[PDB]
Amino acid sequence: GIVIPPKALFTQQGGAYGRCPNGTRALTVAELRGNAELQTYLRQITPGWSIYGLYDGTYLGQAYGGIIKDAPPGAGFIYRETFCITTIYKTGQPAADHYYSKVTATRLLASTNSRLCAVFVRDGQSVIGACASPYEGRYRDMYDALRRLLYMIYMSGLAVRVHVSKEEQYYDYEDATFQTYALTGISLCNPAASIC
Amino acid sequence: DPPATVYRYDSRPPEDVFQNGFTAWGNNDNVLEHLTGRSCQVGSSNSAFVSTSSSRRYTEVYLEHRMQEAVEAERAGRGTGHFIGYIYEVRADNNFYGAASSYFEYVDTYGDNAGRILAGALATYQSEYLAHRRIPPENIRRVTRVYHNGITGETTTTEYSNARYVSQQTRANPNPYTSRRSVASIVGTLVRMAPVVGACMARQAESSEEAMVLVYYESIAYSF
Amino acid sequence: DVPYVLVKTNMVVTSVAMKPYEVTPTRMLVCGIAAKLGAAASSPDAHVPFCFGKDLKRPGSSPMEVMLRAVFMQQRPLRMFLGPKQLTFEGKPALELIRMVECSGKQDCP
Amino acid sequence: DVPYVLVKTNMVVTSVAMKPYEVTPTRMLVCGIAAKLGAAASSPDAHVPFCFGKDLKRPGSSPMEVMLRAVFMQQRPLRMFLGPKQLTFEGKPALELIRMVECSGKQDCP
Amino acid sequence: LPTHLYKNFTVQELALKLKGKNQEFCLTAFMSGRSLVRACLSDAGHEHDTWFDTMLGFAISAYALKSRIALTVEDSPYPGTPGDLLELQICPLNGYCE
Amino acid sequence: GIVIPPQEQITQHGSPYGRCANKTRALTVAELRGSGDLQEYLRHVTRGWSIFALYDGTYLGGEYGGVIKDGTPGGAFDLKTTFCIMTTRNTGQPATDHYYSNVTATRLLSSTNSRLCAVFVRSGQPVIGACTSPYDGKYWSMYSRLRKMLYLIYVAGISVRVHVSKEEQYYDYEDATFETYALTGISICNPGSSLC
Ligand SMILES: CC(=O)N[C@H]1[C@H]([C@H](O)[C@H](O)CO)O[C@@](OC[C@H]2O[C@@H](O)[C@H](O)[C@@H](O)[C@H]2O)(C(=O)O)C[C@@H]1O
Ligand SMILES: CC(=O)N[C@H]1[C@H]([C@H](O)[C@H](O)CO)O[C@@](OC[C@H]2O[C@@H](O)[C@H](O)[C@@H](O)[C@H]2O)(C(=O)O)C[C@@H]1O
Repeated sequence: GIVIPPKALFTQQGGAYGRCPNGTRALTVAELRGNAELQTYLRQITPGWSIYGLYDGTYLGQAYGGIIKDAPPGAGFIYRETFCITTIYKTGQPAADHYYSKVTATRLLASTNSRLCAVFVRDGQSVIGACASPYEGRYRDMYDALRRLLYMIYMSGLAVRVHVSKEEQYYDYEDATFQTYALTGISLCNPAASIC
Repeated sequence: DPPATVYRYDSRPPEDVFQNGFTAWGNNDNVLEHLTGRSCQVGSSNSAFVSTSSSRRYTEVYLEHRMQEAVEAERAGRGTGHFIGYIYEVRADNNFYGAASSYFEYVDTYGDNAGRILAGALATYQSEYLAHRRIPPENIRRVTRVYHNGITGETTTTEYSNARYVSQQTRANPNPYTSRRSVASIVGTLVRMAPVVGACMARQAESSEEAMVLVYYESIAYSF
Repeated sequence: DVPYVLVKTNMVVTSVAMKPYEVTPTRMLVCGIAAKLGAAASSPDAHVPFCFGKDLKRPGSSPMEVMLRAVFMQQRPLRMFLGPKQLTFEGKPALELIRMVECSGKQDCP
Repeated sequence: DVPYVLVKTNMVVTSVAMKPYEVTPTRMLVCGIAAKLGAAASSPDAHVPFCFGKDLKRPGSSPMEVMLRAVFMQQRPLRMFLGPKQLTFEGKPALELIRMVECSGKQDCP
Repeated sequence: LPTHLYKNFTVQELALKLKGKNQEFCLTAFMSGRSLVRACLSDAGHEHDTWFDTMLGFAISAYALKSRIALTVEDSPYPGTPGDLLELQICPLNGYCE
Repeated sequence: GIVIPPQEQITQHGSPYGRCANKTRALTVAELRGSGDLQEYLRHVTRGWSIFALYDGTYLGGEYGGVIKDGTPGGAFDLKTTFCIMTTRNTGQPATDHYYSNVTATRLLSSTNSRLCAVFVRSGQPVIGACTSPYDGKYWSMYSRLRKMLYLIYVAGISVRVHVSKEEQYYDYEDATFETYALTGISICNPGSSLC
């Protein structure tokens, strides 16, 4: 089951023609379809007969009954109004070391002036998503160091324990079956040293 | 559990393969040298190993990319734009030893300074299995032909099967192949670029039917 | 330019280039040529020019810059969100790349 | 901390890592594990952790990173000057590195 | 500034040195039949210009990757003197630049 | 052959726990032994029944005479004071392009807050050593670029022609059978190429 962008992240200023402004990303339907409140927020903000672009489908103004009509990627971009969401959630959870071991890095994703990210996977099952940006983030200064290693573990088939803080939840990935948080540190697995 | 079946991408066709199998370039049965490309290096090829991979997926992507290379060639005006690849299904008996185990073992027998890190990182990423000496027709139980017309975007799959294929229940040998310490001065792990592929595996696939750019994995494992 | 955001898919970055941002001196352009995997050399998506700006004031390497470099050497399929804006790599125009995600598989990348 | 500087020889770094400096956000560690050749797994020298500081204000790579990288990638053995401080990495104490030098032969790495 | 383009060439020589206060790097791009293309890049004076570093790295990776490249060198004011490099492109790994 | 740190390289007060301060290093036996100026400086200032730590041994001064007892690396770090030599000598010579062709970079050295050096060989025998540092040096600028090339030739095992400035002399290496100066240029050259 996928992870659902909390209402709050709804950009009041929608992207124009599928160009979600920087740091924001096109809301998918699987997501809007899942976020009850957002839907509900919509019924009351959507003026009569307006059509809205999404990554997947289109959302028709309540005059049309207000609908999440499916559609192909970036099809709804033909329309001005595009549903975007900011990728950063200030969780409120306390800053602390959480880590998962024996994972690998995969699925590099990169916005424009936002985080570089990756999906750490253990034995096929995706485990967690981590991100690192030199522009925003409680750790924006650790980017340059981390990015360099993120990269090495990426070309090499190297397994690692990854430390992550949950004080920031990242939604750059559309329709995920895993959570994304801020990358705090990587550590090549070393069994003998008792790391993995 | 050890694998039972491995794959091997090759540019040689079934009438050839089904009847003669594959045979290693040479007698150097040194794990590290092969694992690091040294024994498959252009004009230094002598590994007593036939590369295979327990991951079809792996093979599929190499081919999937080799094919694209064609298109991009014709695009520049080098190629005819067509491609023909083969992916052979092989019965991995106890004469196929894992590259992983074998590497990690040669290391915990000679010393961490005796083996280069990436070269083992690489052996894991290829799920390479070392068919020691030769891999006979009897084990090749199938093949998948891949024709592509990059001009018209047509990909054609077709599976022929070996008659000579002998069926028996086997699995790759669990005990790693053990080599003596290398003597060679290895510089780094030679590996073919985009996508990364083992100089043996990537190089044994080519035959007579230009020079392959082999690069040192380490020279770029860390960005410049 | 184009009026809206294209979203290619199963694109592999096939070539990279670094060029000066003819208009602005604090920046330069990282340009590339993505191309839908498999597609016939004839297809429209068999040769897609793109570029993105890199600010020459901040040190280091923008995330896109690191991914572009990682997915290039590894030739991994993406989901480029291209346009709407366009720059001019190779004299001919080229669309600005504004986001890119690796393809997980047929599900997100058809 | 530890009493005095330890000087280990014939070490090869087998892991490598990064984490933050629990004291400040203006610095961060760059831990790693080193092993001494010959040393049996019972020996404590077959698993010697360490770390160094990296200033997050001076962008770029320290000479010690640049070396670490090179000697790691290459499995070069080394003379390491660790102590007297201990730093925490992977929830355990690890000897701060202050200087290291690649091993030339037994003549300097006994 | 008669600029030129040289495609499907390889980097045969790579070198970083000093030139007065400023430093510069140069490359010999070469094509078998054809001659040598020597192009250099120096400190832009203006400091912040990540350019030199960036362009330098890029060139190193080209050198490193052993790939063909496409260079757009401006023109050398006096014979013998390498031209000033203004554009660098790494040709599809294993293939050629179209 | 050992290069002997000139007398003045020495710190006024030796250092504790074997932790020779930043930018300085443990003095050696074979180095103190060869230094007359030094042995004299020492005895002419060593009181009591005092013994000192040397990287590879001990120095019994004062009432003990001025004896240089052999030892083990770091062994004498047991003591109260280790004699430290400074590594940076401002040679005060001319900025002339001394170059050494056909060399290969080896034996990397790094230390906290100091320089990164390499012993450039040829036929196994050394030739020169050079370093780069971002903190101290005339060519602090050049470090960023130099590290890059240095790294390549190193792992690659690339043969090169190195360029140094003798304006700075370095005592970073223990028992230097060769000199050590400021790195100024590295060239992946073609024999006789005008690029070297
Ligand atoms: C945030 C957190 O729970 N971190 C755990 C982590 C996760 O539970 C794990 O990623 C889930 O897969 O587990 C850690 O231990 C490793 C692993 O060891 C197995 O034997 C065990 O069955 C797993 O539950 C898990 O503990 C990890 O780093 O992955 C520890 C960490 O605290
Ligand atoms: C400072 C200086 O003297 N640099 C010389 C250099 C060094 O002496 C050399 O690197 C160490 O031996 O020699 C240079 O010439 C190399 C050249 O020397 C001949 O004598 C020899 O017959 C040749 O084979 C060849 O090695 C050099 O750059 O290496 C000249 C340089 O100015």
